[PDB]
Amino acid sequence: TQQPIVTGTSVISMKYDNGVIIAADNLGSYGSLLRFNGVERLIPVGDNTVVGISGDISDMQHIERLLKDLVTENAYDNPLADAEEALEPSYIFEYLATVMYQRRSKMNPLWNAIIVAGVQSNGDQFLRYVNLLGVTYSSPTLATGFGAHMANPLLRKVVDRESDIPKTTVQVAEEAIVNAMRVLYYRDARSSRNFSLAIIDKNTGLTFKKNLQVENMKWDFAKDIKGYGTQKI
Amino acid sequence: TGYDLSNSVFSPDGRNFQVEYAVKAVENGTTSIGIKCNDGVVFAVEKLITSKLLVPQKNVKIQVVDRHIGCVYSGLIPDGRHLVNRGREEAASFKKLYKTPIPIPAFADRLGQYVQAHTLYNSVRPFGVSTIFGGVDKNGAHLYMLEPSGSYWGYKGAATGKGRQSAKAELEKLVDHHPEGLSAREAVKQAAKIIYLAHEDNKEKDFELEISWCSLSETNGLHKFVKGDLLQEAIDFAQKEIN
Repeated sequence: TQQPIVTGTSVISMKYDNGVIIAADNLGSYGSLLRFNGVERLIPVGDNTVVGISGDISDMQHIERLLKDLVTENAYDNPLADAEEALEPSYIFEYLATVMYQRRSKMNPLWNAIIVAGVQSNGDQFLRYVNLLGVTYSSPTLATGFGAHMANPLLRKVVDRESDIPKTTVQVAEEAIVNAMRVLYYRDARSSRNFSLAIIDKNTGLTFKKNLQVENMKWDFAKDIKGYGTQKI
Repeated sequence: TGYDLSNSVFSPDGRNFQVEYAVKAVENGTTSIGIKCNDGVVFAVEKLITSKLLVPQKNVKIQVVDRHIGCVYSGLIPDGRHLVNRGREEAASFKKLYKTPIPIPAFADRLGQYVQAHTLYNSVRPFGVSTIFGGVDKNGAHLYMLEPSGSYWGYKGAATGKGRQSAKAELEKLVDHHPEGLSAREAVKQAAKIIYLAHEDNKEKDFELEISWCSLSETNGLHKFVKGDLLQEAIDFAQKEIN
């Protein structure tokens, strides 16, 4: 048993016709203090998987090292390490899910919520969640923390069920993700303007975008808001 | 007499005969070599084709440690694998604690101390392999060769197994004729030639060539196997030199 100290907020994601998108802001909060402004919380594993992590950053850095070590170990005595015996999203997820549930069962959890996004060998989209309790689930959209409450409603308007996935292009899906990140910046007190976004496509591969900013913000109506009821000026 | 029946017993000479007997297992094995080049190292090995039923390119002998170290050995193949497994644990604990990947001299001593420990007790057997290994670290390229006693040194070129004398002669010519140094691509070609020349000692059965390399320019300081066109180019160069 511990308490989280340095923390990361929402990770958001969705499936589209040919792949998956995942995103997370670049902040490490220390309670209410917005302490660290250059923290990468999307961690790629090979050219087919991105693991997005929220919660305790010290535990995130531990998980990052586990994944880095997993790639090293998979390469050992493996002539097909960059081909048929490369690490899959499903393998990386199940490993993390095993570790998470083992750690909760020893009453010493890794204080995180994790989304593994990727594309499998056969071109199938992979998107699955796991947290500090070892709870797992999959859905056409997935989000952690505040993102569950605010991003999912927006992303579900694009992909409400499985049959909507082939109808959704990469442009429409990315647009929905970028808008969701703006909404979180308006409304989450432990978020930042700067974020990272990753697209894993079955055709075009892994595209990792750094140093993105929330833009096209509406604050102009603020000038017209005065007082809390009766004040006229 | 009886001094050679038990490991870790000194003979009246001051020798450990069980270690010297392990060297005979090494001398019985196939030929393997190492060549230090300008910005890296090249490893090569002779694989005897016992039968047509062996699948080509499948029974891989050279092994990677971490992502930057290559290991090859001659002698009892399982003993070599056991040593590499330990090497991988040593490299992992070094990287876990200190962050940086294990330096090659540091890694050499980790294997050296472990092999040496298997000459300290009668309850264990010495290693029946000599292991040629190395790679690229922060201080540049390093090649090492490690014996059943735990003895190791740094090398410009290294060779062990049944064809070692033939190989050692060829390596000595390269050191004399290239004092300014040898390139990585040159070292691959020369490694192929040396294994082909060293095959005259195991000339009954035909063989399969296997090469690997770490080079700062050619592989970004990572261990990779030589495959496809670059392997065939090295085989053709080797076939031309014997004829």
